[PDB]
Amino acid sequence: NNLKAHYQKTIAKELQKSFAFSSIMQVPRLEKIVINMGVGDAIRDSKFLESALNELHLISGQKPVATKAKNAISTYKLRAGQLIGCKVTLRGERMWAFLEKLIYVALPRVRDFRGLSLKSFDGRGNYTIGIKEQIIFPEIVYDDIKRIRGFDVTLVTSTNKDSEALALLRALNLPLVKG
Amino acid sequence: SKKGVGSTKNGRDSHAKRLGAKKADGQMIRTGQIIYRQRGTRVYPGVNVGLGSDDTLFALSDGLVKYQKFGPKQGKTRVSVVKHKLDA
Amino acid sequence: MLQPKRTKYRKPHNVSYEGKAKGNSYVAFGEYGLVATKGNWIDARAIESARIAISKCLGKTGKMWIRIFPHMSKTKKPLEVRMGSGKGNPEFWVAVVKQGTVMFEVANIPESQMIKALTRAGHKLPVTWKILKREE
Amino acid sequence: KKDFHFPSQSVSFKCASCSNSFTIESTLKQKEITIDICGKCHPFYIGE
Amino acid sequence: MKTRTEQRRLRHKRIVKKIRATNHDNRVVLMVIKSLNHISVQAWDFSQNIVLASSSSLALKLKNGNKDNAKLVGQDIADKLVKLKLTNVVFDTGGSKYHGRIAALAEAARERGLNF
Amino acid sequence: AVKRSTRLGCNDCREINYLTFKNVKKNPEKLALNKFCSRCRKVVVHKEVK
RNA sequence: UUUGGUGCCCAUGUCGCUGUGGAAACACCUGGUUCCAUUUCGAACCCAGCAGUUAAGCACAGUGGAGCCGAAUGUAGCUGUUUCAGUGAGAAUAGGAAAGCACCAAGC
RNA sequence: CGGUCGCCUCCUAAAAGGUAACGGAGGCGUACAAAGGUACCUUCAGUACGGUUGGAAAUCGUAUGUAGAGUGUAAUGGUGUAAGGGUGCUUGACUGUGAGACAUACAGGUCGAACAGGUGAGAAAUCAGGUCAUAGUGAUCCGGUGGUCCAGUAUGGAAUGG
RNA sequence: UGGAGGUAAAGCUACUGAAUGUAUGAUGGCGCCACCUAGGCGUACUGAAUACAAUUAAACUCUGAAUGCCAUUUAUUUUA
Ligand SMILES: [Mg+2]
Ligand SMILES: [Mg+2]
Ligand SMILES: [Mg+2]
Ligand SMILES: [Mg+2]
Ligand SMILES: [Mg+2]
Ligand SMILES: [Mg+2]
Ligand SMILES: [Mg+2]
Ligand SMILES: [Mg+2]
Ligand SMILES: [Mg+2]
Ligand SMILES: [Mg+2]
Ligand SMILES: [Mg+2]
Ligand SMILES: [Mg+2]
Ligand SMILES: [Mg+2]
Ligand SMILES: [Zn+2]
Ligand SMILES: [Zn+2]
Repeated sequence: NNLKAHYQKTIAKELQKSFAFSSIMQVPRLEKIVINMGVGDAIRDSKFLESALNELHLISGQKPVATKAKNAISTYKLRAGQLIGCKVTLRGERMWAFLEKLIYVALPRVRDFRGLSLKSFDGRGNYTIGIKEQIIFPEIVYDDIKRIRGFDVTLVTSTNKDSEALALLRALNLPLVKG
Repeated sequence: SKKGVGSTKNGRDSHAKRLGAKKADGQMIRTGQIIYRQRGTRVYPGVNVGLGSDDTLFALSDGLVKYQKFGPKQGKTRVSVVKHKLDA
Repeated sequence: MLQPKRTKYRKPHNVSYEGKAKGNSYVAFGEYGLVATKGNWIDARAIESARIAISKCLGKTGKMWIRIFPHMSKTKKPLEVRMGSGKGNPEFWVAVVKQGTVMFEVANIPESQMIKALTRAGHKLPVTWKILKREE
Repeated sequence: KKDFHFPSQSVSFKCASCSNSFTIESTLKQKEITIDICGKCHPFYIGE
Repeated sequence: MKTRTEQRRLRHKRIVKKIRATNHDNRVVLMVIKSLNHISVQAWDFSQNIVLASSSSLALKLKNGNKDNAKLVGQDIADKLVKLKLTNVVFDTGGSKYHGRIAALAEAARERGLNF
Repeated sequence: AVKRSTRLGCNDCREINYLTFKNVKKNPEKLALNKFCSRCRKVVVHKEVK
């Protein structure tokens, strides 16, 4: 990506000067955006889950691996050995493609993007964005599952302190309230 | 009057398996002799000592048996068969 | 009637009272204590009798601690029953008191009342009691 | 990994008002698909 | 969860334990450790706990990290073993998958008379 | 007692040389293993025999 | 002697905090076109190279915070004979403790 | 009269082993073509934080946590790079044996180095004669089934046996 | 002299149960309000978790003997 080179150049200079970091790679660098489209209807309407997977494929370019629960609950009809939920973890070139595509096309199409920040970091530097609906993503045809869902896009960073992670988001211009 | 008496419900016990150490430290031993019968490895195997389908330690060569305490906080026991090592 | 809420085994082996003093040997909550001089089995009924007696002769500001507790139960075969057919059913709970264990302690009321209070507590118990004070 | 039926191809995206032809890899039609609300066409990102 | 070097040590601990349990004829153990830049080699003996033979890229003075130089390193260590009159050896990796550079080094030892 | 045992017989000399166990309720398909044969003195396929 | 690798050991070897370091090496790192790989991701494994790097890891100095170890005296249980001679714990405590023993390759 | 009768685990059982009572608690008369064999890779439960449906608790990411997780099962013992989880290839859940031992009144039981044949995994070293280990079992007689280099009541067969 | 063990004893911040007091306190009961659902201020009181001090156990153990048991070394004795 040309903006990937832009990422290299821009993040280096500004971050380096903002805290006098003694090495250029001391500045934080983002590693992987995990996507987790999991649904419990696969216990009963298994067919539904299959269609789900294809949409995840169509959004990222990586086929989603379906995850299995580590316990069993009767109230949720859950039992061990079943696959309920797919997770995808993008790295290298593809994750930055998805990140830019999210912030510029998918994200500002959100029905009411008022945004949410400062109250999302987990205390170790991560960040989760809870999307409400899937239809807003461009890579999905009108024909879909009879049920509509959201997303659980999350973020990670090399640093463990939340303030420098916030600094990376501001340097990347991730559009949230005051952050 | 006898008044009658109740009935007991637990009077069953199994044969006592004769586990424990068989060959003591310092004892001469030939190959193929059992050194320790156990339920679960209470004494680890070392050099010249084998294992069976019942976690029974048996020798693999001639020599003198020797127990050595090892492991975290010296809580694990290990057995070995120090060969004769006569070496003229 | 002091009683454990639940126990793992209904019928345990009895616990011996011969020997020295294991724990509860020195006054450490109050400053006067009723020490024992003869190991014996004393049940929760005697605790309640002694505790109610002491409490009645206590005042409005005195405070008390109960050290011993009847952890172990004891059985009794029903009357007119011949030997055999298993162990009896648990009947009453007893605390094991060894020679030297401090059973009751008192504080926060003048000196004369506590000696009398400990006296009536010890007259309710079979063990031969004796008064001790707390080390400075 | 590779050998996939869904190819990640660099598709360009146009928008109204501001053209802003962003080229992003996606598995869609190989042409200038126009988006109606982009990043620059949002009151939150730019414009108080 | 860790870094590659720690994982290689963990796998290396697994292999060393297995060999010490089953090596009954007391052969010398040819442990090769591969790094990002170079690969070195040393032949220990777990009965005496010393090293009988050694070889390395630093000793052989090459810009290593390639499959070509792995054959020469393997050749050097095998030459030392024949002079030492030991040919029955056991070959274990430092905890890395046996492939590529590791395979060239292992194969190089085999054509000059080593037995493993 | 229950009878979960089953027989594995050679397919060359048609000799039964092994005794194993099999669950008819869980596993429905006939075993087609390959084991040593005393007669043929080699490894050969052994199938279930009534 | 120092660095790097490894075996023996299995906290007086740990967890953590504060600083210093790289010549060679150790490492992050640069890319996936080759061998190889992801229950999906060149993250890992595997390649071919050292541009950048001392945050890490790693190695040194300090740090008695957590964890660990723990003397002598005395005591409980034991063996005998005594109603006293040995044997001597656990707990608690002063306190120690920032690992140690060998082999190899390089500048020394 | 009621209860029990065989085998396995713990305590009583007094720190080798053994030790009874109509003493105190429980189980078994199995399960797995993978839960076996091998090569490679990999490591808890829970809790804290952050996140649509989704809720105290489904799944995800990070951190913490030294076993409270798993190891088909009743307990005991063992085991956190293991004996737990996943994948690939396979059937050693082999044939003929078996020095030496444990424990035993006998009958029986338990472990097993090593040899020959032909295989499976693996680069190879090595491992594999069923499973983390201990319950899952019944003598003799009689008859039935398959194979067979033995017999076949004068001889050749057959019957009938071995 | 070497070794196996887990009893007596001791300990329960080293687990499993049982369990006392003090302090901070989840929790409920109890109210009084507002609100019909999100809740709030005190609780005659119940009591999670943590800290301090103290306890109990054949089927509890982070520990932990003596005696006894096995073998070997030396001396002596008996042909069992
Ligand atoms: Mg038993
Ligand atoms: Mg540094
Ligand atoms: Mg009857
Ligand atoms: Mg005894
Ligand atoms: Mg015993
Ligand atoms: Mg169990
Ligand atoms: Mg497998
Ligand atoms: Mg298994
Ligand atoms: Mg008959
Ligand atoms: Mg005839
Ligand atoms: Mg005739
Ligand atoms: Mg005791
Ligand atoms: Mg306790
Ligand atoms: Zn626009
Ligand atoms: Zn055949």
